[PDB]
Amino acid sequence: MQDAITAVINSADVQGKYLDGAAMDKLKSYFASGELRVRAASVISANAATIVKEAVAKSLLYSDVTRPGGNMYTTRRYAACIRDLDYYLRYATYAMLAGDASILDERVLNGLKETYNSLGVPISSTVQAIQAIKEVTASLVGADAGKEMGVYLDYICSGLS
Amino acid sequence: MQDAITAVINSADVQGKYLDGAAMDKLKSYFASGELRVRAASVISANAATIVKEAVAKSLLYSDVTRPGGNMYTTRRYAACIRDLDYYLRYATYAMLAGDASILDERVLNGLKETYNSLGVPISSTVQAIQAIKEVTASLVGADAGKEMGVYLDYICSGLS
Amino acid sequence: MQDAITAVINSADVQGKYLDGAAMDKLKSYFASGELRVRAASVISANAATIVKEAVAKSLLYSDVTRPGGNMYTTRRYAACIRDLDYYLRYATYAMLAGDASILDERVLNGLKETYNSLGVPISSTVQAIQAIKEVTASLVGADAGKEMGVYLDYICSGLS
Amino acid sequence: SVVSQVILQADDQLRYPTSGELKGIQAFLTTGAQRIRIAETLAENEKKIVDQAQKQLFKKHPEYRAPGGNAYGQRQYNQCLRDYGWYLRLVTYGVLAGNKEPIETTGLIGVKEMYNSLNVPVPGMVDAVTVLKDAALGLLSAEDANETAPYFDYIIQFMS
Amino acid sequence: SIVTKSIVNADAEARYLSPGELDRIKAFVTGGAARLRIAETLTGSRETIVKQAGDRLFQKRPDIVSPGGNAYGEEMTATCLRDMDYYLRLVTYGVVSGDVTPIEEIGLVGVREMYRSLGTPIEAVAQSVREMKEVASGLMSSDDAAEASAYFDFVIGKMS
Amino acid sequence: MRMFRITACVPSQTRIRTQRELQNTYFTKLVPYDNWFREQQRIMKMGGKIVKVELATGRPGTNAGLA
Amino acid sequence: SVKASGGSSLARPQLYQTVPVSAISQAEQQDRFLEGSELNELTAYFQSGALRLEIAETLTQNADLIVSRAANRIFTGGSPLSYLEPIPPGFRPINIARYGPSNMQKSLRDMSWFLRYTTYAIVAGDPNIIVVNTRGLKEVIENACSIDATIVAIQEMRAASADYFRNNAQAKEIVLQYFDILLSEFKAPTPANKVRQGPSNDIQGLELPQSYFNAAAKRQKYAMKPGLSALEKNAVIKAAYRQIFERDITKAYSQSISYLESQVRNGDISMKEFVRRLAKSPLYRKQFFEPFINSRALELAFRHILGRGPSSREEVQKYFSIVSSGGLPALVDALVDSQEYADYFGEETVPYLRGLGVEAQECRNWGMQQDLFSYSAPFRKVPQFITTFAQYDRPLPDQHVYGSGNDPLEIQFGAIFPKETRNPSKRPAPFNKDTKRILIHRGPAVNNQVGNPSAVGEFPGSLGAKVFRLNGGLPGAGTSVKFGESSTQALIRAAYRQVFGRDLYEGQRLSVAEIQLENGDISVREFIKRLAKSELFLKLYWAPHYVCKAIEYMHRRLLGRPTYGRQEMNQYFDIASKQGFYAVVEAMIDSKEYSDAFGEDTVPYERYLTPGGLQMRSARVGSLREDIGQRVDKEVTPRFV
Amino acid sequence: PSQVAFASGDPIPQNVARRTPGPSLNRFKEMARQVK
Ligand SMILES: *[C@@H](C)[C@H]1/C(=C/c2[nH]c(/C=C3N=C(/C=C4\NC(=O)C(CC)=C4C)C(C)=C\3CCC(=O)O)c(CCC(=O)O)c2C)NC(=O)[C@@H]1C
Ligand SMILES: *[C@@H](C)[C@H]1/C(=C/c2[nH]c(/C=C3N=C(/C=C4\NC(=O)C(CC)=C4C)C(C)=C\3CCC(=O)O)c(CCC(=O)O)c2C)NC(=O)[C@@H]1C
Ligand SMILES: *[C@H](C)[C@H]1/C(=C/c2[nH]c(/C=C3N=C(/C=C4\NC(=O)C(CC)=C4C)C(C)=C\3CCC(=O)O)c(CCC(=O)O)c2C)NC(=O)[C@@H]1C
Ligand SMILES: *[C@H](C)[C@H]1/C(=C/c2[nH]c(/C=C3N=C(/C=C4\NC(=O)C(CC)=C4C)C(C)=C\3CCC(=O)O)c(CCC(=O)O)c2C)NC(=O)[C@@H]1C
Ligand SMILES: *[C@H](C)[C@H]1/C(=C/c2[nH]c(/C=C3N=C(/C=C4\NC(=O)C(CC)=C4C)C(C)=C\3CCC(=O)O)c(CCC(=O)O)c2C)NC(=O)[C@@H]1C
Ligand SMILES: *[C@H](C)[C@H]1/C(=C/c2[nH]c(/C=C3N=C(/C=C4\NC(=O)C(CC)=C4C)C(C)=C\3CCC(=O)O)c(CCC(=O)O)c2C)NC(=O)[C@@H]1C
Ligand SMILES: *[C@H](C)[C@H]1/C(=C/c2[nH]c(/C=C3N=C(/C=C4\NC(=O)C(CC)=C4C)C(C)=C\3CCC(=O)O)c(CCC(=O)O)c2C)NC(=O)[C@@H]1C
Ligand SMILES: *[C@H](C)[C@H]1/C(=C/c2[nH]c(/C=C3N=C(/C=C4\NC(=O)C(CC)=C4C)C(C)=C\3CCC(=O)O)c(CCC(=O)O)c2C)NC(=O)[C@@H]1C
Ligand SMILES: *[C@H](C)[C@H]1/C(=C/c2[nH]c(/C=C3N=C(/C=C4\NC(=O)C(CC)=C4C)C(C)=C\3CCC(=O)O)c(CCC(=O)O)c2C)NC(=O)[C@@H]1C
Ligand SMILES: *[C@H](C)[C@H]1/C(=C/c2[nH]c(/C=C3N=C(/C=C4\NC(=O)C(CC)=C4C)C(C)=C\3CCC(=O)O)c(CCC(=O)O)c2C)NC(=O)[C@@H]1C
Repeated sequence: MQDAITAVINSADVQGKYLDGAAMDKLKSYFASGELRVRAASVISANAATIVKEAVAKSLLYSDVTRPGGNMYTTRRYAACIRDLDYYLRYATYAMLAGDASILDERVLNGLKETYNSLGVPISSTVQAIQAIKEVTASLVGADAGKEMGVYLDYICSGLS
Repeated sequence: MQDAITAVINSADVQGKYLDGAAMDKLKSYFASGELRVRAASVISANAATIVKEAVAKSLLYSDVTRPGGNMYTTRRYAACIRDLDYYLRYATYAMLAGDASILDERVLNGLKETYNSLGVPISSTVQAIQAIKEVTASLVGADAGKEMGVYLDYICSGLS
Repeated sequence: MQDAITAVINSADVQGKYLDGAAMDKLKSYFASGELRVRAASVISANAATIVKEAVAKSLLYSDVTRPGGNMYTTRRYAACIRDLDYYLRYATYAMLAGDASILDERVLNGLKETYNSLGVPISSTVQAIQAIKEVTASLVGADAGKEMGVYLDYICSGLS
Repeated sequence: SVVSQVILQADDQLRYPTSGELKGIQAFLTTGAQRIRIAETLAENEKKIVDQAQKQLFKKHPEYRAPGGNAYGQRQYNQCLRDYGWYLRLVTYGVLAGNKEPIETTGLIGVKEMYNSLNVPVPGMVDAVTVLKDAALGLLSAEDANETAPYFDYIIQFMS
Repeated sequence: SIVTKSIVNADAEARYLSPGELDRIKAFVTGGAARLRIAETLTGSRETIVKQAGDRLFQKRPDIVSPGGNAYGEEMTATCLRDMDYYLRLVTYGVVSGDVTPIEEIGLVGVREMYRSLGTPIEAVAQSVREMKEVASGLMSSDDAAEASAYFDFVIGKMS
Repeated sequence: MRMFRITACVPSQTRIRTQRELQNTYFTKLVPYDNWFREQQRIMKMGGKIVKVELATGRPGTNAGLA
Repeated sequence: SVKASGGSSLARPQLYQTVPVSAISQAEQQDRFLEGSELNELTAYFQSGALRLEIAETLTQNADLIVSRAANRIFTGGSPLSYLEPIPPGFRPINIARYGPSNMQKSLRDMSWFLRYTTYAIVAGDPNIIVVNTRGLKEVIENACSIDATIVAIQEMRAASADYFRNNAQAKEIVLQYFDILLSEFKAPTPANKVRQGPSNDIQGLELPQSYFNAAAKRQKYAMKPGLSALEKNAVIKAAYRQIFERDITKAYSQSISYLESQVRNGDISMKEFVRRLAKSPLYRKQFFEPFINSRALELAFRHILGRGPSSREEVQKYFSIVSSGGLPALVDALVDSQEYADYFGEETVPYLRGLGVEAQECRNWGMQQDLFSYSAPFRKVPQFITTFAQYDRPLPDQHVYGSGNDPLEIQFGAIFPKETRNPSKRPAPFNKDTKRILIHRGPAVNNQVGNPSAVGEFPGSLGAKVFRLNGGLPGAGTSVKFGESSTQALIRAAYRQVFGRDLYEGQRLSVAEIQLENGDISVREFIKRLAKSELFLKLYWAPHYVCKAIEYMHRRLLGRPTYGRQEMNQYFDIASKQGFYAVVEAMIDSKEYSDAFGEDTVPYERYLTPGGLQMRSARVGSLREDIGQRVDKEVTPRFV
Repeated sequence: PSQVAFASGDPIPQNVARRTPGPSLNRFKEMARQVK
């Protein structure tokens, strides 16, 4: 991946110059927000499975998606969808702790959209499940870290769409 | 791959014909210039690293390519680029010895252009570096072998572009 | 592997001495016998199938070895045995060309007994078949070249005992 | 930075980072003020640091500027000064990041390959980095010098 | 050819041709004249070689030209002589190339399943090549005959 | 057995330090469904860029008759 | 100390390349006879050999003068030749007095060494030795040796050496080319080491100097590409079969999977996918999965797919879990999809055995990987990596000091040892001279002589073996029906069963010894000594065995116990070296412990067992006691009854 | 034809010199130079 700190360092390096105060303010801001990010990551880690179950119940269960004819029908495909959501939550947590969306563009949105198109996995339903994940984690973590995690979940959502 | 002699063998085979005069004389011509090929390949091998050094010196260095923002900036990029040039010189030597450019197409120019485009390696400056290699080797091995090697170096360049 | 030149050079070098008279004597003997050894190797390569056929006919066929309960009985075991005979011929040729039995030590006699004792291949029958191969090759290449190949075939045979 | 290292280690095992990794992240994210001031102090003093380092090196290796030497000629000399400055910039990058990754990805991997192709001796480069280390640490407080020395040591260790 | 094989092995080890390989190819290029002379001798009298070898084959294997035989009749005998001419042409290709690469690529790779699908006894084809080798050896000098016999015997071995 | 046809570029990240020979890194291939998740994760963890993926073998939304 | 050994076999890295080795290895790595290419190289090299030896002769004869010219051009202010063991701008002559005697010696030695290795390279027909030992010498000697000075010395040596070859452009060109290679390689900067990073946290990272790689035999690498000729694709597929199946089973047995080969040569599947599907195939299943327990199968699979053996305890643990869960497909998928596989072989390259010379090697799996890479690996069934890795982490095993093969079966009769080559099972462990093997007494545990040294000779009663003693009087010490005939004969036959394991066939008994014992002329000890020294004992138990196997079996029969360690073993083995079989028997039966345990009237008997022997006897279903190694629940009638 | 004999030919014994005290005995060598 590619952190916010390393993002500032990379912009400086590509310019070939030292890190000016204008770019050093971004570094200071990221340094300040360490405690919130680490706490949010710990909270999410302690409750990942519960988050996924709650989001699935909110967004997917008792719908045509999970009835016969829906991609979430059958046991194996249900488990595959749950695994996808687990990976999404973990990678969103990674990007939140990093302060950058590069890991999402690198290890999530890399051939995933076209894989889903090939398999006919409904993009809208997946985005809905990610929105439910966002709501559950925000309700579990807080407003500030909730929004700053919803940014990265939204990055994933807009990449899939 | 195929050599210049396998080339004429194949040309005759497609017609089911024995080797006639127009094929025998081409085999004679290849066997007449083979000694120069052996000598030129020996010289190039004896000075491959220096050839690549001199080619890079008068083509890429002290340019925006090696400046920050240029695709040769950073030690890893520079090392990779010179390694690519080493490979190009060696493969052009192979084709020179064989008298044919089939090896270039089958073991150099297959996914190379796609790989560079995915990576962002500048094709134009790659071509310029290879042209500098052509100049250096021509000055090192003599006009005849120099031209007969620049043929294959240009083949690589045209394949990349 | 090591050839005769490597053996002589290492003997000279471990003592820090230039190539002396005895070393030069052995090296020039190697170089003088080289052309006829190459010719013998070419002849053997051109007749490997016939050599193995005749050796098998002389030594193995129409015996307890090829009948039910014999180690060569089934078709798979027969094919494996003639393949092993081809191995022995090829590596004897390697040893002859190299002018040293090191290839036989590191590529053949390493775990030859492991393999054959584990599979229960009859050692005496193998030695008889290799002696037949030596006799057939001698009849085909000549008495002196036959002796040159026979030293190495006997080396494998004694390794089997 | 250490955050990226933690995330890489966690993803390689397909798990959330453990408690210890997050605690290390917290400690690093707290020492940021010292890292930032070290980076700034080294930044504005690039010229003096490079001047001391280069005079020391070319006192150590007069051959480099001597005829037939790699640095002989104003162009080559200026490129060497450019290299001093660039590696000092890399050191500041590493100090800010909290690890050697910005240094290593930019100016250590393939560095021998590059300088061999330019006939700049790698031992010349390690001596250069040593003198640059001495000069730069001379311009820092004791604690800041202790903090920023291991980055110079890492460049030195990689160089040879 | 020899050049192709040497280059392929060099590629397999990702290295320039060694001085020994440059020497083997030097010898190959020098012997090009003799091998071309042999190829010219073979191609000049291809018709006589084919005719005599086919007649000798029919003498030695009467069943092939009998009812229930693959070559039975005028047309099938004509195609059998055509195959003999094909293989002599491939032998000339091998002679000029100094290697059996053309012969393997054109005539021998998957030859057993080719003739098995036609109901042709492969041993008889090997015998026909043997007769062609005999006639060709009778048609030129012994020193040239050995070099031609190497490739003839390669064809025979890949058919026996 | 469903198969994905995938086109991807996966440059080596260790070539300079290992000095191992250059290899073609841009490839199109068929990967079985059962390994495509691991393969995709591996490629993206390499720094690779997946260019195109299609369902070469199989049909979308099939419940029975996979192998 | 270390608690286990993976074995140690002779390692022969290539020091440098020569033309015959190059050609013969080129043919041999492809499993074929030398063809026109390699044979032609050999012919040309052999033809040039006479000239090459002429060059070497002239240079060795005049090496003194060439080195002297170099030393005179390079040094100033004295005579460099007082003790023998184009111009760079910075060159300046070096002062002998200032430069120092040690460094002057190294200068002269290096010049002579350069000329010597140049002659070596001339004879070998390859400059590889020069490149190997000269690329990076500069940086090795910059700080104590002038590079300009060395360059000028080499140029002077080159000129002087070529001066002897006005013959024609045959000798001169070769000398000049080899000296030019030497010059350009001495001028070369040191290349970076090849780094083999650990694929995970349980495997260490390593690096190898590039000179080591340059010397070693180069591994031929096969890569499937769409544009290759058909013959090249055939060679690549054959290489894939040789790698995965350890030999060309298509050539040997016509075994092949045709559709997989068509797919891979078309580019439908990559070489990686081809490897995955081939290793899952019933051919591979039958050859390298069905014959083996999973523990050995995974080691073979690591050989076939990654070109290396397991690297650590954690790795074998992880992959044995994988094969336990999902069997062969799971194992193959995990190996092929590993980051390590893609790091080395990618999508196109056929996997290759890495091993010594190709990259930096680890000490921890050295011997095991040596064994694994042998073509005899399929015939080792006992796992070698899990066993050795586990034994690293644990104390020394219960095992003979010289290895597991030196432990015979603890059966009634027969000297049965594992054969080193038959189903290889060797388990070397480092027992130093002072270890003592823990033995299990056949009798009351507290009578073990370790804890109770005065218990020696205490008969074990019902807990141990039957003991035969000549306690009763001997007959005739006339009348018939003298009862002292049955006991003495029972003791004689017991002694035969003790020394030989079982009774002899008719005509084999030492009748003279028997009558001489029955007449009170000798003691029981003397009679068993005669039995042990008998030619029959020699033929049966001494002659057919490794010396130390014979000694160990002897010790078990005569002292009723295995040897404790290296002290007893070494003394008997040394006697075997010096005196021979009869003296070894004498030493065993005249030893103090024999006297203590057995007097002049007691037939020896089994007094101790190894843990392995006792487990063999007492761990079978019909002999295993109910209370051993399990919870014994007391059964009580239910309270409601 | 008989020239082919190298391994089957008459062996050519090579000179291998008996090893002698190396420089690690230098001090004792000096002592040996001062013991007469
Ligand atoms: C008529 C059937 C064809 C024919 C046969 C033929 N075979 C041989 C010799 C051998 N045949 C075998 C075959 C097998 N042994 C096995 O164990 C198995 C599987 C059970 C098979 C199929 C073997 C091993 C031999 C070697 C002889 C031996 O027993 O040691 C011959 C003799 C060939 C010769 O020249 O010696 C013959 C004649 N031949 C034809 O032409 C018919 C089409
Ligand atoms: C005829 C020679 C005798 C005979 C042979 C026989 N061998 C096997 C099986 C194998 N032989 C080998 C040997 C080698 N493989 C190598 O790579 C080399 C080094 C150059 C050697 C020497 C091996 C490894 C095997 C098994 C695996 C393989 O196929 O490669 C068999 C089959 C045994 C079986 O029971 O399956 C046989 C029959 N048998 C005789 O009776 C002849 C005297
Ligand atoms: C009854 C024996 C036990 C039980 C059942 C139970 N299940 C759910 C909810 C779901 N069950 C499934 C399972 C399947 N759907 C399929 O298509 C198939 C494949 C043929 C299976 C096996 C699913 C997907 C759901 C989610 C809802 C949905 O299908 O839309 C519930 C309610 C869940 C909840 O808590 O809201 C229950 C009660 N519960 C028990 O305690 C019994 C042991
Ligand atoms: C769940 C919210 C939705 C859903 C999911 C679903 N996905 C698949 C199959 C796959 N999903 C992936 C995705 C990824 N691979 C990665 O490496 C990552 C990056 C972190 C992701 C997100 C892949 C590659 C596959 C195919 C390979 C495999 O499944 O192992 C399925 C099953 C499809 C099928 O036909 O079996 C399902 C059900 N489906 C829905 O309807 C939800 C909206
Ligand atoms: C100075 C301490 C030493 C020295 C230096 C020297 N360097 C060059 C030329 C180049 N140096 C670089 C370096 C880098 N590129 C990168 O990406 C990185 C990481 C950020 C580094 C450090 C490059 C690319 C060049 C060539 C590019 C160009 O020409 O612009 C020279 C000149 C060499 C010449 O002219 O051939 C010199 C002299 N020399 C010494 O003696 C010191 C040890
Ligand atoms: C040098 C003149 C220019 C340059 C080069 C450059 N290339 C890369 C990366 C790669 N180049 C290759 C090369 C090949 N692939 C093939 O199949 C063959 C055919 C024989 C060749 C020559 C590959 C495979 C890579 C990827 C890395 C790997 O080794 O696997 C880079 C690095 C790009 C990056 O982002 O790291 C560079 C710098 N760049 C220039 O600007 C020069 C004009
Ligand atoms: C025969 C009627 C015609 C013909 C055939 C022909 N095909 C090829 C090459 C290939 N054929 C295939 C097809 C398959 N491979 C498979 O595994 C399967 C799936 C079960 C199929 C259907 C493939 C993949 C190839 C390419 C790789 C390979 O050669 O195996 C050739 C050779 C082409 C060449 O240029 O070498 C030929 C001759 N050709 C005709 O003219 C007939 C009309
Ligand atoms: C259970 C009744 C007893 C017991 C078992 C136990 N086993 C292990 C570890 C291993 N067991 C195996 C077994 C096999 N390998 C094979 O190939 C097969 C043939 C199908 C078998 C059964 C192996 C290989 C291991 C090692 C696994 C690893 O690498 O970790 C343990 C754990 C040992 C350890 O140190 O982790 C245990 C506990 N133990 C008892 O006490 C029971 C009597
Ligand atoms: C007879 C039905 C079969 C047979 C037998 C046979 N056995 C041997 C050799 C030995 N037998 C033993 C057996 C034992 N030792 C013990 O301690 C026990 C329990 C008391 C037993 C059963 C041993 C150890 C040997 C080897 C030592 C010795 O023979 O004294 C042979 C001779 C083998 C040889 O040449 O060494 C034979 C022939 N053979 C058959 O074919 C029958 C099916
Ligand atoms: C006691 C805490 C536990 C226990 C012990 C127990 N041990 C045995 C038997 C033996 N103990 C040993 C041990 C050693 N011998 C040595 O030389 C050394 C090295 C100094 C040691 C540690 C041996 C070898 C034996 C076998 C008999 C012999 O002494 O020669 C027993 C008896 C087992 C039986 O079935 O008779 C017991 C009970 N048992 C427990 O439950 C305790 C936890």
